[PDB]
Amino acid sequence: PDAEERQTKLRLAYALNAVIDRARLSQAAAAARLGINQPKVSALRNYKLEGFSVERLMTLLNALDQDVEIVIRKKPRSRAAARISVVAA
Amino acid sequence: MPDAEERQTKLRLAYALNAVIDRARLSQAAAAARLGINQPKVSALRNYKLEGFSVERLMTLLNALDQDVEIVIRKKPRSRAAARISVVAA
Repeated sequence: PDAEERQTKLRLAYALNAVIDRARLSQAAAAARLGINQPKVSALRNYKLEGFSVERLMTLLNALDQDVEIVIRKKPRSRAAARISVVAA
Repeated sequence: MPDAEERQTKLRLAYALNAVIDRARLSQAAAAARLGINQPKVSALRNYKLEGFSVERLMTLLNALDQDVEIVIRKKPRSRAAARISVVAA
């Protein structure tokens, strides 16, 4: 579970960083748009995620106009473990 | 915004977890054993006292109850003012 959570954070941060890339925003513009510290943006850009919660990453996605829908489903009968995944739509 | 949105997400995730416990017809003791959390933590969950749980932890507990958690990231619709976090039990 400790592993899954860092993996979830890394995937949300990848999505976040990709949106920032597309938007062609500098770190200064990104900081402002995201409503975070310039120290906080540098960490994000460097995948230093120790001070970002999964919730925070999702709300930063929202700040860049990305909806986040968390869908909860029973695992297939024909699968042994349930998982958290991060998907683009 | 800011803590209010987080509280809302947690409540929705907690509803989804409680609903899974409900359908599985698990006792509090059985849910404690299944989730590997102590009975007082199970009691908190049933009572929506969620200060002790992270969003991340609620997703982990959902997985322990054999629920997949798919986090879908979408560009918001043009005529909605702000993007949001939603929770759907599918």
